[PDB]
Amino acid sequence: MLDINAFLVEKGGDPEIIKASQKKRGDSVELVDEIIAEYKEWVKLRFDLDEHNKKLNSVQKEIGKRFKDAKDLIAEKEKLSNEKKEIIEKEAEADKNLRSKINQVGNIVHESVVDSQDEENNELVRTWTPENYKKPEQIAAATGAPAKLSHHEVLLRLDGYDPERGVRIVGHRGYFLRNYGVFLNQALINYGLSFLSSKGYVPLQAPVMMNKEVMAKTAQLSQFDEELYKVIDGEDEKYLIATSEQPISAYHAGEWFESPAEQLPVRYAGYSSCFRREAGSHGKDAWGIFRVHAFEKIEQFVLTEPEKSWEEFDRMIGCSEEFYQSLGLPYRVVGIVSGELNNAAAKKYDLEAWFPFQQEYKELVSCSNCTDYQSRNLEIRCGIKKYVHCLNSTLSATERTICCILENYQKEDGLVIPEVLRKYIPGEPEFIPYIKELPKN
Amino acid sequence: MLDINAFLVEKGGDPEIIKASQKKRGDSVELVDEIIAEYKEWVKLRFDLDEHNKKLNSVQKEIGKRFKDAKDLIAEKEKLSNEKKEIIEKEAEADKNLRSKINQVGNIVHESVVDSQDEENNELVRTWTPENYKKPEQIAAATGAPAKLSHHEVLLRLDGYDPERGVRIVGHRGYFLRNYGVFLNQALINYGLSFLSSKGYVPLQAPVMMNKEVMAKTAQLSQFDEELYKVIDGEDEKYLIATSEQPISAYHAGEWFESPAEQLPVRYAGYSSCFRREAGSHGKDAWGIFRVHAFEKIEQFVLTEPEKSWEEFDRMIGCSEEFYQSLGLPYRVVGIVSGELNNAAAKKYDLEAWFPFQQEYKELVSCSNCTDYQSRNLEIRCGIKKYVHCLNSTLSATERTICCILENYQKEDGLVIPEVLRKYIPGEPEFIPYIKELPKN
Ligand SMILES: Nc1ncnc2c1ncn2[C@@H]1O[C@H](COS(=O)(=O)NC(=O)[C@@H](N)CO)[C@@H](O)[C@H]1O
Ligand SMILES: Nc1ncnc2c1ncn2[C@@H]1O[C@H](COS(=O)(=O)NC(=O)[C@@H](N)CO)[C@@H](O)[C@H]1O
Ligand SMILES: Nc1ncnc2c1ncn2[C@@H]1O[C@H](COS(=O)(=O)NC(=O)[C@@H](N)CO)[C@@H](O)[C@H]1O
Ligand SMILES: Nc1ncnc2c1ncn2[C@@H]1O[C@H](COS(=O)(=O)NC(=O)[C@@H](N)CO)[C@@H](O)[C@H]1O
Ligand SMILES: [Mg+2]
Ligand SMILES: [Mg+2]
Ligand SMILES: [Mg+2]
Ligand SMILES: [Mg+2]
Repeated sequence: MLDINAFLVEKGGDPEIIKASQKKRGDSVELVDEIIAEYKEWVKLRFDLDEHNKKLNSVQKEIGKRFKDAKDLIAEKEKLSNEKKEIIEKEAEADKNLRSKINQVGNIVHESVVDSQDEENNELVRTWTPENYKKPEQIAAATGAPAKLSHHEVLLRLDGYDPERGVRIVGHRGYFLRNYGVFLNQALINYGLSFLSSKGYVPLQAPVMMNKEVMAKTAQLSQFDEELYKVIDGEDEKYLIATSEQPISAYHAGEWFESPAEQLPVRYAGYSSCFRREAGSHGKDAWGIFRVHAFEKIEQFVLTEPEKSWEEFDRMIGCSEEFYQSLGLPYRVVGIVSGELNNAAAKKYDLEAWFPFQQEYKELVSCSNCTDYQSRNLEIRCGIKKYVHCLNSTLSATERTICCILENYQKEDGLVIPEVLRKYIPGEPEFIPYIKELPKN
Repeated sequence: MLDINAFLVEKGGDPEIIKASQKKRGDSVELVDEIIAEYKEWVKLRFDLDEHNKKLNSVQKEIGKRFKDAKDLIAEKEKLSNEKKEIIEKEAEADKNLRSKINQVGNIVHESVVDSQDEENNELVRTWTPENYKKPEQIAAATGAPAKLSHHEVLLRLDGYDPERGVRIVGHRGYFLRNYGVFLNQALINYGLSFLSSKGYVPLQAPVMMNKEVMAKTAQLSQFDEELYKVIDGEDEKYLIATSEQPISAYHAGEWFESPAEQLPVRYAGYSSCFRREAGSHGKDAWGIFRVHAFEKIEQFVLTEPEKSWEEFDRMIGCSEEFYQSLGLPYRVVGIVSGELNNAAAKKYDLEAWFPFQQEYKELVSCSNCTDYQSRNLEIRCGIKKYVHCLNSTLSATERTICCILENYQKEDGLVIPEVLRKYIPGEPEFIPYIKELPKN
């Protein structure tokens, strides 16, 4: 969340900036005034508590002297004490409601972000096409072949996954990966780790379960509602993670980078499976492994000094671009409109790759600067309270990245294996043949 | 479960064999007599239902004729019908209780299994040591160095995992893998897949969630009690899998290998994460990644003709032995006593590898022939009811396999990388240095 003092003009903050941000977000502007009011009530209670302590100390110090009368001093002590009890209770309630309200306020939207609720207004930041690919159309970028099949059709013809047995065993969107489906997924995981490791990222495999209290410090309420699976463990509960961002953001909770010039930035190549209920996503992207309930993801997670996060943000999206360029996948980078930012993000870029069968750009990567919104909550201090900035960016959500590869590397008789992945696959195949026909053809 | 007819002498079965097996298992022998009694009650009801149908048909066929009187035929129809209703209800209840009882009976213990409740009596099947390793002692097998550190100490000195941040974020046994911890885990996963794929196994990545009704057909009750995590999905529930054995065993549920000579055996190299509450395991193996709540495992899963399963069982444990030999890890293979077999297993071998710091053999692999116990429940038919046999065997539970490597590949200044894994790790290191000191030293 934002610092309390950010709401307080008298403390150096600017509530106006916060209201403007709320407006850009399409979120409550009223929250800001309410937060300010409750803060003043809290301060009043704190002063009153202070005064009662002063009176109490004065009174019991008098009782000591008249200990030589003194049922009146006692009568007042009991009075002041009873009042103090009440004040103590109100203060704690006020602090609670104040923090609850502040928790609802999204991070300050960066001035460079387009103010809109309509993704049609996403900023077109950059476009990239591979060599020998004239323009985005219904043509597999890597092979030049007609993009005749969708990703799920390609994967079926390759005998690379099993949605039918998947659905019977797990329910909707359930799947097994098979044969080269497994090998390609592993290839992306290992290439991704190797790729980031070469750039100084530390490989970090995160647990996929988190304690509720920790999850609550890094995920917003809406995620608990329609995103996260709850785990029952005897009499206890945990959550399954939606992204390694969650546990890795808490990795340095309560720690202090007290010599940041030498200690930061810290860069993690996160790897985990990810689990999402997709509770608001019915029917959309029904077949294939494009949108599923469980998937693997190589994540960039970085902590930097507050003064260096914006440069790091550029470095991180640049890292993902280089990764997709290395796979020969056409893409565009877009600046997400204010109305589509989650609470933690001050700025977000998505990399959307070209799917030639769909003939559409589809999101493969989100890259966010969350400044100190999460680190304040997790108490991750920086230097000299000053907190580190946290940024996160997809490197590769592997099953969805496979979908993009499938459409762009297809040809008449099968699938060309992207050159950079070959060394990660037994036999280092350059090409794998279609094994099955589609029922429809 | 076993076939109903197995309990019925008149149907060609031998209840005596089943009672002897129950006794070997240390399980209820009474169950068998009860199952036989309830079957007879069920048969009685079936005959009575049959007779009522005959009478009813006779009666309503008379009512048709007197339709030319006839309130007596009607009075009897209503009588017979009311009786039939009751019989129908009793029959269904009997069938239910009969199957419930049969479900409690473990598979027939193979005659070659030692009859005992005490693992001290496990059969010592085979022992193996690598080259230049005289005998199992407190010496790292691969390097000849003193086995000075436990697996968790080695992993800590390598900065290869983080149990402290793991515990804070997930709770007891929680961990992150870091740096070469991640690379070694991936190395084992990919080597294992490549290894089995070269032997004709089909790589199959299983989903880690299963519908309750399907899980119930392959897991025994005790697993639901202290092993499986339940998942909350809105108003629905699923289970997390304890092993890819579970979903892969259900992969061919309701299918029919009608030309088994050509269609079987079918061999899967299963890969998944695995989740276990270890609810009955408090404090034991407290530190390290030897016994954890989440781990990866490459699994052998095979379906064969009933007449070929015993030969396949030998092939499968042989495959695992070859795998550990290739890693240079000393081990023994033991025939598990009858009293330690789960319900599905007719026979089980464990491969237990030498941990030189612990100076003990520790289980890394279980290999089981479950004959047709699971396939009967999942309706996986074979030829010409005749069901396939199912077998399963660990190839590598990767985190625990890492523990064995750590103790056996340690030397004074760090860890030698097993030769076969080198190609799976960026830089193909032959050795990685200790990075941190232990607090205690
Ligand atoms: N037809 C293909 N077969 C295999 N890999 C391909 C194919 N097309 C593109 N790629 C992969 O995608 C990457 C980007 O390809 S590219 O944009 O066309 N450029 C190049 O190929 C060269 N600039 C470098 O190889 C390549 O390095 C290659 O690994
Ligand atoms: N339900 C899903 N199925 C398959 N892939 C998904 C699913 N949801 C998200 N992804 C993939 O994972 C990527 C990152 O997810 S995200 O929600 O957008 N952002 C994050 O999780 C951040 N931690 C950055 O990775 C998406 O861009 C998409 O490529
Ligand atoms: N000191 C070591 N360094 C790296 N790898 C080792 C070491 N010791 C054993 N291994 C691995 O474990 C395997 C089995 O080793 S062995 O039993 O001693 N036998 C041999 O090394 C030879 N028979 C084949 O290399 C070897 O193939 C090797 O890959
Ligand atoms: N809690 C755990 N933590 C780490 N590894 C475990 C844990 N439980 C089991 N394993 C590893 O997984 C292996 C197989 O597990 S098993 O329960 O014995 N058997 C199975 O699951 C069978 N499907 C065969 O693999 C064990 O031999 C052990 O090496
Ligand atoms: Mg928002
Ligand atoms: Mg996104
Ligand atoms: Mg038993
Ligand atoms: Mg076992």
